[PDB]
Amino acid sequence: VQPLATQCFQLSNMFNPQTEEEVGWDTEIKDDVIEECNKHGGVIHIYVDKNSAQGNVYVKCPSIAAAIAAVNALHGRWFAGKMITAAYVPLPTYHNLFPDSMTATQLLVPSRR
Repeated sequence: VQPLATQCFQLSNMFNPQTEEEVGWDTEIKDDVIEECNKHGGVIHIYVDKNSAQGNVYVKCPSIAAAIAAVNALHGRWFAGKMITAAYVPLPTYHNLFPDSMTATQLLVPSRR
């Protein structure tokens, strides 16, 4: 919505409310946005929630530069019969919700796509 290039964003189409029937299913959806973010500028935090209304996820980078290119790549894709979107978070509120993920000194890596 607004010119707030923050180091964080949320997707809205990565799983469905009736499509989980293994345990461990976050690992792949997590791996996927790890690819995208890595190919741009890396990412130091991921949270795939599972009880979202519009498939929301929560991702955080070391630097707005990574966020810029990552969001720019992510929104406008097609999931399996949906449009991918992302939006940026309000940093001055996000930093209060994740008082710990602020310090995240460790770029994650994938396991398997």
